[PDB]
Amino acid sequence: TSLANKVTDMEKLAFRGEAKDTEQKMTALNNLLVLCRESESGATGVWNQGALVPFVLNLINDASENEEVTVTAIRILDETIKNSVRCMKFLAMHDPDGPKSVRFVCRLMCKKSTKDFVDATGILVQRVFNAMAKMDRQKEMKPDPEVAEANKIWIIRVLLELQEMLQDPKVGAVQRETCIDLFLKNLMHMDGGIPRGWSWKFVEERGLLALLDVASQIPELCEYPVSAETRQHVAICLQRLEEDMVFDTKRTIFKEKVDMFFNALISRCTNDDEGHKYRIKLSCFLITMLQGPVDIGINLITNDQLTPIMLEMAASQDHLMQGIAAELIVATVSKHERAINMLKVGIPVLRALYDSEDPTVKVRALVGLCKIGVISLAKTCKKFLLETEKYSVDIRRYACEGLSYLSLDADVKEWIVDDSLLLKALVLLAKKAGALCVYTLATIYANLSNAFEKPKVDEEMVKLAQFAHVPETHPKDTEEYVEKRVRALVEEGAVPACVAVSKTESKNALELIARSLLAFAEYEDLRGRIIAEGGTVLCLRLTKEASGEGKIKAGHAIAKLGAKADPMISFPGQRAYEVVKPLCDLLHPDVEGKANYDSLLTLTNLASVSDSIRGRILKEKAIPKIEEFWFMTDHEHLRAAAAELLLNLLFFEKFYEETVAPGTDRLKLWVLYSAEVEEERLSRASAAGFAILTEDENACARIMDEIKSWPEVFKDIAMHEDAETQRRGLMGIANIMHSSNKLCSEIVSSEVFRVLVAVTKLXXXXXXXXXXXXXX
Repeated sequence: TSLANKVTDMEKLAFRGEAKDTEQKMTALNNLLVLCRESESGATGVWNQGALVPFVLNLINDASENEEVTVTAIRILDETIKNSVRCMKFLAMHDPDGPKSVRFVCRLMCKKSTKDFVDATGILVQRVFNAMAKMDRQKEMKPDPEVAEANKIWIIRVLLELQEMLQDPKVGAVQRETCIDLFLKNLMHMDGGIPRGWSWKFVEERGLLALLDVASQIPELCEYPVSAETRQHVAICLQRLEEDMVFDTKRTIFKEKVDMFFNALISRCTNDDEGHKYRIKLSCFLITMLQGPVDIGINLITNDQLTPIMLEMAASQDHLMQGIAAELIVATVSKHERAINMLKVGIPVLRALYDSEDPTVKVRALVGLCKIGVISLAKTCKKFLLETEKYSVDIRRYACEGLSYLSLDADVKEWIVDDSLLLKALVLLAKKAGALCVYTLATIYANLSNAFEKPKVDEEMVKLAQFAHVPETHPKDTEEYVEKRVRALVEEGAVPACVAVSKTESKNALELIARSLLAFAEYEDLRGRIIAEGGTVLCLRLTKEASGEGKIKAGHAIAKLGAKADPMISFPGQRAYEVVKPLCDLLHPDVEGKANYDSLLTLTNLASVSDSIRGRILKEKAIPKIEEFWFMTDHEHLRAAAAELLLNLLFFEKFYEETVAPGTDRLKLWVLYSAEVEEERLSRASAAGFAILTEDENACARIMDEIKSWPEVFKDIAMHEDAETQRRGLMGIANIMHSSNKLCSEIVSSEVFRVLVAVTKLXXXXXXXXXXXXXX
């Protein structure tokens, strides 16, 4: 009950009214947040047989309450409901009836409208999917199809609630975006979500049609709160659904639903004033197509009825319809040349739309010209981006899109870096617009470190063509120029712009960020600074929630950050514990990036702090991964780092005894690696670990009987070239004869006895041998 008394103290100071100051209540909250996050017993005591949730719910219903206080209560509650027992008890505890308690939890995001509150409520619904299917996107934990169908009736209640909230006009835009992010993360089994057939039921049901209505929206024309940030949340989850319809029976069915939606819209494309807005919703739809499931929409681009309606709304006198046509046709330009089958005619059209002076039309007319790139267009975007107070963030998003399309040229990149106040504009963009511009800003960082071509898989064949005068390499992609670009970007703060746009799910763009971060951590002087701005929080979240292709680079960037770092400053606690899972999955010897040595140096720094660090590594089946690098003969950086890792990992009690255990043949290599003693890197480890292993008597007996031809090894480490390897080894031999006298009896009768007595007459092993002599 000392637990039960220490939750009573923090209980009165949070809920039962013991506070004459806000920050001391914040102190009790931050104490409980640490307290529940440290043990499961914290989540037991704070639960208090369910006494927690009503205190919190009467806290949320304050209009006078600070933001960070309430969000702190949620940061406790979602940690509380990580138990599957407690969360399922929580789910229906808000109504004797089932589905109204379901809707009461789903409408918890509509209490307030700050971005932080809505992102933490989406963590609350996330932990529910983690309670039902027993799945985890954070720990790559697959669901159990046993327990999914065991409580299917709860799930259908939830899906109805969500597809109710998607067309519920009483719900604001930032919350509706967060619902869509829950469909992206937790639904798809291709993304490790709800299993097969579930998404087939959703398509067979009317929820897909709700999403198609949502893609046909804008903040300017809506029936319900939509922001411009919403569409990029829609288009990804639509492409992820296309990634989840694995059978061509179902892709047949998917094309069959969406054509009914489309042809109903074109049945409603009339010239009437009612009929204009269906043309505008078609324009909002097709751009949402091209941003995501590019594949289906081009099959609808070949429909030839489209482009005269594009001309009608361009000749219309409403400027909203013309600005939306500009951003339509600029999304039409693809990497498929049959888009030009529609696009070959509209080339001068936007060339005319720049001539109009409406700026909302103008910046959308500026992009695309940026796509087909000529340095004067960069001079023009220069004009829009530097103007901050006058222009809105909705306009200044499009200039970033135009400049990312301009950043394909190598020579314009240098003109970009020569500006500093541009970057001042970039940080004041990302920290004011938040996560609004992620595809494009990451597209720029990829172009700056040349991270698109960072898959240099084709350069191996290009130099095979050079094995046979004609081509043109370009000098602005030389390693020194990129070192200039990158040191300029780190000097003017790319990292806080990265974490402010990190609140999305865009694996296209989150790939582009990981690729840029990997080139950023190439140099050691700035990576401590990158860590100083929270880059570790960023990279770990990246390797948890990016594209699977980007996770290799994400963990590799994590590996470069912590190579020779002090891990206590660079990784506090919970941040350190989750480090093990990503990089142990990167150790594939058949891959062999220059990541493996970075991996092992990181882990060896990690293994020196605490037992909970090094214990969680063995659970990850790291040991068979480390042994194969430790079996290698050719490499030098790898095997000694695996040895120094395995040097530090013998502090763990159980691993110390797994090596002494009779099933393994590892103690052979701990001494034979002191014998092939051409180098000092591996010999120093295999003699220090030997000095640790031989303090145990049963470990000494397994040396002699299990090693044929052993005194040859000991005479080699006695008549020894290096001095440090030899002196560590001799104390690990000194404790042998201290242990058992029958083994020491097999030492005087052996060959090595004469060189042992030879060395004592010359440093530290001298009195070790003298101690050995006392046995007789």
